[PDB]
Amino acid sequence: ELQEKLIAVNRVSKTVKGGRIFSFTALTVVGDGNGRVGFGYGKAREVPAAIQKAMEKARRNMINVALNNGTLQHPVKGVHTGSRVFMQPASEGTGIIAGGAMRAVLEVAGVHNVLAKAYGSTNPINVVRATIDGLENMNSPAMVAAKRGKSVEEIL
Amino acid sequence: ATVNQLVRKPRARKVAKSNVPALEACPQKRGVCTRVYTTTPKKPNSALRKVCRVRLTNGFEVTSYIGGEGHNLQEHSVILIRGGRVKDLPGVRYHTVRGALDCSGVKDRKQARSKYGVKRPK
Amino acid sequence: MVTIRLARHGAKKRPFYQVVVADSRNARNGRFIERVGFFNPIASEKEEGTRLDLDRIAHWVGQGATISDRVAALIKEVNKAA
Amino acid sequence: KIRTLQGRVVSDKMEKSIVVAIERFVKHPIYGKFIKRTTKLHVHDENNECGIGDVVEIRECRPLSKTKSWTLVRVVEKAV
Amino acid sequence: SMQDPIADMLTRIRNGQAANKAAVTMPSSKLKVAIANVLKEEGFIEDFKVEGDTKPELELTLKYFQGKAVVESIQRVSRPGLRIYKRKDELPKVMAGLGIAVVSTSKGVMTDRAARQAGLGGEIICYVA
Amino acid sequence: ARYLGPKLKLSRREGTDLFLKSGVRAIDTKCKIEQAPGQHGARKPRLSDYGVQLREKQKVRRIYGVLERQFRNYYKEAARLKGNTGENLLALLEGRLDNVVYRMGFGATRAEARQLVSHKAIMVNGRVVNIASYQVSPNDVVSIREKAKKQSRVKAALELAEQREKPTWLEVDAGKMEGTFKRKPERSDLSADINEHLIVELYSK
RNA sequence: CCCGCAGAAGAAGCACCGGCUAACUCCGUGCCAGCAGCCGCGGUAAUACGGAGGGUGCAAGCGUUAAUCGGAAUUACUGGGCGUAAAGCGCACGCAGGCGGUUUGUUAAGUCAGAUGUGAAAUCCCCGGGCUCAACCUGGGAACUGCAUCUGAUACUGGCAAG
RNA sequence: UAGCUAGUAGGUGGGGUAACGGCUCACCUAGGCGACGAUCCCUAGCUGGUCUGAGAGGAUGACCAGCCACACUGGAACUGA
Ligand SMILES: [Mg+2]
Ligand SMILES: [Mg+2]
Ligand SMILES: [Mg+2]
Ligand SMILES: [Mg+2]
Ligand SMILES: [Mg+2]
Ligand SMILES: [Mg+2]
Ligand SMILES: [Mg+2]
Ligand SMILES: [Mg+2]
Ligand SMILES: [Mg+2]
Ligand SMILES: [Mg+2]
Ligand SMILES: [Mg+2]
Ligand SMILES: [Mg+2]
Ligand SMILES: [Mg+2]
Ligand SMILES: [Mg+2]
Ligand SMILES: [Mg+2]
Ligand SMILES: [Mg+2]
Ligand SMILES: [Mg+2]
Ligand SMILES: [Mg+2]
Ligand SMILES: [Mg+2]
Ligand SMILES: [Mg+2]
Ligand SMILES: [Mg+2]
Ligand SMILES: [Mg+2]
Ligand SMILES: [Mg+2]
Ligand SMILES: [Mg+2]
Ligand SMILES: [Mg+2]
Ligand SMILES: [Mg+2]
Ligand SMILES: [Mg+2]
Ligand SMILES: [Mg+2]
Ligand SMILES: [Mg+2]
Ligand SMILES: [Mg+2]
Ligand SMILES: [Mg+2]
Ligand SMILES: [Mg+2]
Repeated sequence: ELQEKLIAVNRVSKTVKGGRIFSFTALTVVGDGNGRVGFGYGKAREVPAAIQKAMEKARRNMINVALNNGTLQHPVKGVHTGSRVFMQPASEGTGIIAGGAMRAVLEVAGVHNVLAKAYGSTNPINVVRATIDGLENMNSPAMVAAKRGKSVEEIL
Repeated sequence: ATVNQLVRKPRARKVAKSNVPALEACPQKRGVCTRVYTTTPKKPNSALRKVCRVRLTNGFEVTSYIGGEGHNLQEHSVILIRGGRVKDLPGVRYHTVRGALDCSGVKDRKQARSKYGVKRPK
Repeated sequence: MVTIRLARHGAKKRPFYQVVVADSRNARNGRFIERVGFFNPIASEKEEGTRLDLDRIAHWVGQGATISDRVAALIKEVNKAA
Repeated sequence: KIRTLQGRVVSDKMEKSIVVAIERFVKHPIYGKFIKRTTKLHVHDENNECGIGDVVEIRECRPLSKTKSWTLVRVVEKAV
Repeated sequence: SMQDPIADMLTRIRNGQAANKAAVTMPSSKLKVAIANVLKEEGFIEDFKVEGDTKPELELTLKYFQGKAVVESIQRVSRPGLRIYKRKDELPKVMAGLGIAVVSTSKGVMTDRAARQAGLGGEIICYVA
Repeated sequence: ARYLGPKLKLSRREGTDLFLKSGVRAIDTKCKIEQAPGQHGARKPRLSDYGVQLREKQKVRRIYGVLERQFRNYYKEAARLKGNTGENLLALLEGRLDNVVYRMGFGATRAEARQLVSHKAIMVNGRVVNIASYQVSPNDVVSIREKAKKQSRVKAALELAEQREKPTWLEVDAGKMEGTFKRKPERSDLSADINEHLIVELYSK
């Protein structure tokens, strides 16, 4: 029912004639726990405002994910520029074995049993982007059946 | 990278040298204070840091920090040294152990006594 | 020669003997040809405690293997019980 | 049926004796590539029947010299 | 030099799918034809057609479903620089069993599932997802 | 090997009532249960992920009275055992003999129950068991021995237990002062406030 | 191991509390004295030094030092890279080596399948059993991914013969 | 560290061993090993295992068990299955 959680809040600076201008960026992630997950990156002069902006962004532009019984559909890799991510379905009771950002994104998405690792850069925004991309691309057996022109029973 | 290349010449493990080689993979070692002096810290710090250049039982001539406020050390003072650098004395890689052979425990300490060789007050 | 004897195993004050075929020269718990049973002298009631593979023992004896006195006693006990 | 190995005759100079490479096409422990490995063997051959480059079948036997514990059983592909 | 024709074929298929080409043509071989046949059976391509006598050309008709390519990924596995052979217990499951793995067995080129059913391993040619 | 300090102090730190007092008198009357212990209690800093996990683990440990090495062993055993790890851990903790004695009601607190067990008041299957960590098994009768059967503390404890919520996984006879541990409780059977998942994550960092 | 006796009686410390990292205040000092795993702290309002109060974590132990693996995809077989971050020989020729278009036959070396033999016991793991519990001991299994031999399959790779 | 080796490599015949064998000796042949690392240098007892790691690996070889070598240092044989 739209569970949301803020991964990282980071202070960034701009320089002007006067001096430095600080502002805050908030990376949040929302999801319905049934497949839908979406991340948002808001910027404002103060943290709460930034978070609100991020939340609105995340709530819009969500994406559907094919989940098989609260777990992944197959082992999937994902990249986004520096962040290359691996995530593998695991037996019921394994829990989310996943990094920071990754854990958040998976949890809001609704995966209950995963084995993840973040290779490459572990920059939260890029890592979240990578995970969402991987989750999105991951197809289900009904999808493969549709593509190949067979029944799901012939493929298994 | 090419499998042939690897077969020809395999991958070298990165041999990491130790940062405390006078210990020689010993947890502590005994030595005699050749010389006891104070020295200036690095560029974000000001102090007169107490240090002793010590000849170890195994031949090495190292430099060792002397932690705690005040010490009863001088030349020909048998001490135990341990691992640990003073980040801000350049080239000092070893601490003296307060509360060992010639080295006394710190006077009037009530906290971290185990670290400074001080017995429990009444 | 080859002999059939107890090898002491377990804990202090709680011995458990493994019945082993072994060249007599070898140390008690050392090199052995075949392990042909066990014996548990502190075994409680409602526990087996002894078990000798009698066929193997017979085979080794036929081959010409001597038997420890304790092992002989164990064999006798097994025969009576069975 | 007896255990026997085939190999190309790397040399045949020492009298009554030949050297027989027994190349085996093993897989590399780590990298998984298949590497050609070689096994030189001093083989006894009475009558000096073997030539160089000759394929030859050999069996193991009681040691006949310091280095020579194999005997030839039959020559094959003995062309020049 | 051309050193891997199967690899070339796989690459051609991948590039055709990328570029939305209807068909992809290449010099025909018996191994290539067998691989193609397996692909058709599993439904990753629409059709294949060998044409010519002296130097025959294989023409594969590629498969699309919703504007996008059916063969999502297609990688060579065994290759001349590094051959890969697996035993029946070691046969890989591509994309957790959704994709197929073309395996060259003693009883002809077949998918991994078929090979497993038969009970024999072989040269793992490629994964297809 | 035991915590010998203030108990309401522990409860205040956790937030909940850990049942470290008999429950005759309300915890709100015995202490400022809402405010955390010490000079800086009137402040709730925002707790990290690690912090929340640690707090939950501490809560559970305090509830049962298990020190860390033993608790860790319990977790490992649970992980090894088949099924859900947190659930297994909870089951093992429940299985402990002091805990069962407390549940039956032969002690107002677990501290009291532990004292009785140590002092040899409790027989498991007609055999005096002395170890508080003793895992009780299903179908195990656990009884007060007669010398401790005259204890006024035991009878008072029984009365308090009667007030408390009775466990489904035990069957206890107040006159005989004997209870049969019929089965190890299920997670739906144990309390919902415990978030075993946090503990599992913490010991699987 | 059991029974009895007396009486809370004989029995709690160690580290830490700026971030990483659970836990904050006051006083003292004033770039000094000192701290420090990293980043850093102290130049007169120090949650970072030293004492105190309060708290956090372990507990008959607790810290420090040394050492190994992990994290470290930071030697990358699994599993990296080389325009500008470290990295394309200044350019070629060419022996060894590595790789080899396409068809048929043959072989069966690689490869694959089945069996047989072995892979000591202990150890690891699974279900049990015995010490009041645990550690510990222990019964039976599983495993020991290997190696060898024999019998097959022949798609692919290798050899041989013709194209 | 790129060349090393004259009992060196092989043969015939004697001797020797409980036993095959340059083990040894006489003669004959001129071989043999080596870039799939000979030779030379440094370090090291080996294994079941142990620690770590998801695994592949990495490190390691106290305790327990199998094998080996040594017994103040350097040689030698005798007795004996
Ligand atoms: Mg170096
Ligand atoms: Mg400074
Ligand atoms: Mg203890
Ligand atoms: Mg904190
Ligand atoms: Mg300190
Ligand atoms: Mg002042
Ligand atoms: Mg002040
Ligand atoms: Mg600090
Ligand atoms: Mg302080
Ligand atoms: Mg690594
Ligand atoms: Mg790199
Ligand atoms: Mg450059
Ligand atoms: Mg160039
Ligand atoms: Mg070819
Ligand atoms: Mg070739
Ligand atoms: Mg074969
Ligand atoms: Mg074994
Ligand atoms: Mg038991
Ligand atoms: Mg062939
Ligand atoms: Mg062929
Ligand atoms: Mg002779
Ligand atoms: Mg003779
Ligand atoms: Mg040595
Ligand atoms: Mg040695
Ligand atoms: Mg790893
Ligand atoms: Mg020793
Ligand atoms: Mg000797
Ligand atoms: Mg001697
Ligand atoms: Mg001596
Ligand atoms: Mg001598
Ligand atoms: Mg004799
Ligand atoms: Mg003699």
